[PDB]
Amino acid sequence: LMKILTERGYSFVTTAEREIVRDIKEKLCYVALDFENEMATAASSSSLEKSYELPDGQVITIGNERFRCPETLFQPSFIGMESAGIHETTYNSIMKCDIDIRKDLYANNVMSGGTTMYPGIADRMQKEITALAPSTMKIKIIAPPERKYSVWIGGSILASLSTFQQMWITKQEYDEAGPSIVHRKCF
Amino acid sequence: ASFNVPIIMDNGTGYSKLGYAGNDAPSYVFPTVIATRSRATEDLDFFIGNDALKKASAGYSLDYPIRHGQIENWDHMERFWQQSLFKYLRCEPEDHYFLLTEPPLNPPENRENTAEIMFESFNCAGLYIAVQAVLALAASWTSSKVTDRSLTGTVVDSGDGVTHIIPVAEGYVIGSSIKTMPLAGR
Ligand SMILES: Nc1ncnc2c1ncn2[C@@H]1O[C@H](COP(=O)(O)OP(=O)(O)O)[C@@H](O)[C@H]1O
Ligand SMILES: [Mg+2]
Repeated sequence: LMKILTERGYSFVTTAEREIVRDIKEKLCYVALDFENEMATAASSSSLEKSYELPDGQVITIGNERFRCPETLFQPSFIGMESAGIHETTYNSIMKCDIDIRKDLYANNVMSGGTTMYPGIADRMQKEITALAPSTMKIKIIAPPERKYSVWIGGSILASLSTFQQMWITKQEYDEAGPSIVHRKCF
Repeated sequence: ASFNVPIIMDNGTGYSKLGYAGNDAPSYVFPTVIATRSRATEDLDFFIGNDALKKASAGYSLDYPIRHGQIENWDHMERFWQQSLFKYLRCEPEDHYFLLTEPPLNPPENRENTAEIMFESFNCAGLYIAVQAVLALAASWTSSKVTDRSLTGTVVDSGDGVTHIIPVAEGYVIGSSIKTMPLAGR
């Protein structure tokens, strides 16, 4: 996003400007359901762009930059990476599994992380996975409204379980075992 | 008739000292720790003592059955005893007498479990339980020929897990004066 704001004219360089542009992406970005048609209709720039108030006071006006910078997730070649997008790596990971559990994995896609809070990412991901996968079974994507803190919610749920107290790494055990006890026990 | 030599067990918090009666030194003085996993079944892939110590990063996780002198986990203790008896001590349980020792102030439940394990899992001819101290008073006197036994004193037994200050007067141990500090070499 910092790189593509330069072509618009506005220059952000230092770390403070990096935080500023992160704040910009926080609330002025989304994932388009379709990419080519959205870029085509961005030519008639009517309902796409909308201004943002920079901390200084001058106003920013970003058009196709709103949905171009989150598109890099599905097209990693934008930043120069020979890697498949998230929509394709999910299908690849599913195909890496056994032939029986794939049907259950298709209908249970748990979105997580703070990056996945883009308004309109679940729909695009579901469409892409449906296109990739065979057309018979249904593809269901799960986007809880609180998925921003999903990892912490799961950690708190796991911590208050009776079986869990036996899975800790007690201080005495670490003292007698060295730092490799975490590899011994945790995973 | 002529019985076999009694066997002197010892299960300390840090070190276990096996041996025989009449010997001038314990046959084995090795740490009270057992290695355990988590085509031999997982029932038998366990090592104890120095073998367990050397085989620490090869795929085993060490664990100390005894802490503060009282045994918490029982699988480790019973496996430790069977490994000792049938691997290092090399004795048949049914034709020997054992002299187990364990620190005072232990729950009666621990003694009951020890007795039932010894007389069911192994079922030796006989089992005797003595207090870690006492033996200390017995070994105090060096030139113990016929008479020169002190038989009256105080034994300050400080070890790895717990220390005990036990007074003895004319052989009998005065219970009301027994006090124990829960700090030791560990
Ligand atoms: N030379 C020493 N000086 C001080 N402490 C020692 C020395 N040797 C061993 N220790 C510690 O004192 C403990 C007492 O030894 P021992 O009586 O065999 O143990 P336990 O109390 O478990 O039966 C040892 O386990 C060790 O931690
Ligand atoms: Mg001791």
